[PDB]
Amino acid sequence: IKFESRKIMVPPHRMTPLRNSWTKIYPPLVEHLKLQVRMNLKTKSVELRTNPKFTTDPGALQKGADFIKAFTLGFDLDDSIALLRLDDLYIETFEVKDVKTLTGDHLSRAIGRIAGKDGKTKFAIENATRTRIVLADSKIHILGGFTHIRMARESVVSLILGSPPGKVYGNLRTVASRLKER
Amino acid sequence: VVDPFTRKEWFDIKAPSTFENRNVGKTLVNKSTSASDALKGRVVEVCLADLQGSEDHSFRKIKLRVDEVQGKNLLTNFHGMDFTTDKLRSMVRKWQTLIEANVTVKTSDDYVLRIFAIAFTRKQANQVKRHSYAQSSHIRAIRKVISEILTKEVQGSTLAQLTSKLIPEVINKEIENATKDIFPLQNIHVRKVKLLKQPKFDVGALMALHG
Amino acid sequence: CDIASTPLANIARKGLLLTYSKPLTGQGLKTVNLSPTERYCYVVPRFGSDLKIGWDLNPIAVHQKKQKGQWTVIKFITRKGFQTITGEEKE
Amino acid sequence: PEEMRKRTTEMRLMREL
Amino acid sequence: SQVFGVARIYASFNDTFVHVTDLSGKETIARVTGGMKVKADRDESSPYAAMLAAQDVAAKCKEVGITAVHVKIRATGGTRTKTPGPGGQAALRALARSGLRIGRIEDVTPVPSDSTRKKGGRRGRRL
RNA sequence: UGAAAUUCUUGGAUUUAUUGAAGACUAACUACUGCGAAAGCAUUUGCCAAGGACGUUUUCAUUAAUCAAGAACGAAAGUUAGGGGAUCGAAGAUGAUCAGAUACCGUCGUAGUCUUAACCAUAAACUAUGCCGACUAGGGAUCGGGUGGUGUUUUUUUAAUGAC
Ligand SMILES: [Mg+2]
Ligand SMILES: [Mg+2]
Ligand SMILES: [Mg+2]
Ligand SMILES: [Mg+2]
Ligand SMILES: [Mg+2]
Repeated sequence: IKFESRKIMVPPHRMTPLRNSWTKIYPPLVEHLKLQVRMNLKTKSVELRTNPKFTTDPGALQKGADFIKAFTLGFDLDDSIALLRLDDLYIETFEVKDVKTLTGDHLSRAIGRIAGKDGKTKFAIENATRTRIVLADSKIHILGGFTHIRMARESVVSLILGSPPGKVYGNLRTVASRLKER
Repeated sequence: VVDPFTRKEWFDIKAPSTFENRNVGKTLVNKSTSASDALKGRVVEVCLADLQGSEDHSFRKIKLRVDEVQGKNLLTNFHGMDFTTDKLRSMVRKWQTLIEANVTVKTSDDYVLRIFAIAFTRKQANQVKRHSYAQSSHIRAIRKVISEILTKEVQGSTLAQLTSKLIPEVINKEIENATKDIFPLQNIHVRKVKLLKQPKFDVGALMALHG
Repeated sequence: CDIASTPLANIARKGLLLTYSKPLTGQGLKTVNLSPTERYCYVVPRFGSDLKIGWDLNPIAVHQKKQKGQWTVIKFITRKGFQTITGEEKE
Repeated sequence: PEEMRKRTTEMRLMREL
Repeated sequence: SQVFGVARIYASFNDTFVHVTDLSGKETIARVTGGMKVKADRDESSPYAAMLAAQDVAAKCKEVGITAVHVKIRATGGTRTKTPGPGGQAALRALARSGLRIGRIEDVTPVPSDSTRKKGGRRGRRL
């Protein structure tokens, strides 16, 4: 366990939530991972370094870095804490534009279609696929297990391409049933 | 039937004296049957933080080309500059105007190069408007001032002197001071430096540069 | 004995049975924003603790404060008080 | 005084809101 | 006493590349891909492929003499996605666990200022 | 790929790096905010002419509104004759034809996509909403101009401008 460092730049729009949640962020990093934590106000970036004397798990530093990065992308804190707890969680990212070139009102409606009324359509996908989805404007991030995220990506892509929410919701129930079977 | 690394040999790179830390690691090459031909023209990109030993330069990278070889020491020269992608994505934000200038100019050593500078408008202390867009006239005036400053700095200096100016970011201070009255600005930086053409090689200029 | 919706929410407020939905929107129901950390709005209280049976109660006017970045209900408000508040903001 | 800065902040919050 | 390398990770949709070369980048130390570490093509993009790939390259690097690597993750980029996928992340985690020192992590995905038309067409792609 | 198979590949594919060539397009900043009669319009700099609004104790004095006939332009696609031919790609060919959330997937790709000189004049060419004129509520945000303040910052000599 050698002396190493990591830096993750928090965007302006997320740091106040970092201020909002940081009381619950440094404890797990410092006690469990034995990680020495700091963030530079001047650069507005979190600085993580491995302390050779106390830190023991070689993957601790990278685990913490992804944990903040999970928080940075917009995921809620407890959703990100799962990353620290587990080892097989990854984040999938892509734009709507790769799926389809949508602009103006077409783009806005596509984002609305994914979220659904009161976020129900997004709440549909998250539970069935056992993942979390962040709809950051035209930017989509999915957190979960590798196999899990791929089902989630498919349903989201189907909505972007124009599949109405109802047929997507029906398919979610089908795959949701198969998840319980296995 | 042959493990290639049996026939490889290690070489140690050295940096310009303009940088504080001359040691920038090592590379390797097939042994001469020559090695020098493979070494010449090789480029290595390294963050300014490593060479200057300060994290303040963490978002800046310098490309150095191997120009000479002596006794397992690879003598390099400045070849290019750039910022890290993360830093650039950080600077670009919503609700502000992005002003970018590019200038093609040659140094006193006949080093033709291209400088790209970037800057952003900022809101003042007592601002209550959400955004700080600048009128096209202000953008054009700022761009003219930046281009003139860059051309003056490059023409009236040598390439080594040019890098000596880049490291302390004096040019950014001069730009912001000049463009201050036109419109308040933030994140004024020399985004990129490209080396378009190279003069005839002079090993003397490289040795004197390397002491 | 029987209990009305609004009293039930008040009694459950100091317990762990009561959860608040996001502020409602529409005619009549509008989020009066006193300050960056203060607002008056209608919410739909949910009574009960997705494996148990909970249900939503009648909407109620509540005073919400942003404490530690989360909106916390300080007090309940009568319809007249909320209506007076809306006018007090307009004037 | 520095209280003026606070007035700028809250107005900013209102406008963006 | 600490000799540096560069760990180039190319995370595509259907496979992951772990490519370690000298600082210049010209001479490759060890290249391993998810295809060589897995029996079926479907699991080449699987993270399990990546961790096997990462461990092997790390083992080779220790033998050569490389002890630290600068990570330059990238995706297919161009007209396609600009963010590395889970395969790249899993390989990066393995490199840290492998014991090689990770100097600096940077994204160098090819990002076009303005690009040509994508393969999908007007109706889209990736059903 | 749901798995394969046409495909490339020990003559070194994929990947790495130093370059060079060709043709498109102007990301992020980007916002129903701005301009234009509409269709439309986004890298830097120069030239040519054009335009709204604002300010005017300047100028002519009904010169105006609407508009059959008639005229200019008119997205995308399309035709004639040259040029160019990178990406994408109707048509065509070809691999596979097993499995229903992933059930239409892959490779090669003619015409086209670009441009020059003319044709064609159609779109959900949408605010599914003719044009001009008057009047009939409060409220704060924005774009351009103008007026005012003994308001902040700046000019780090003042200041005057610029930005608030
Ligand atoms: Mg504009
Ligand atoms: Mg032709
Ligand atoms: Mg005509
Ligand atoms: Mg239209
Ligand atoms: Mg009218």
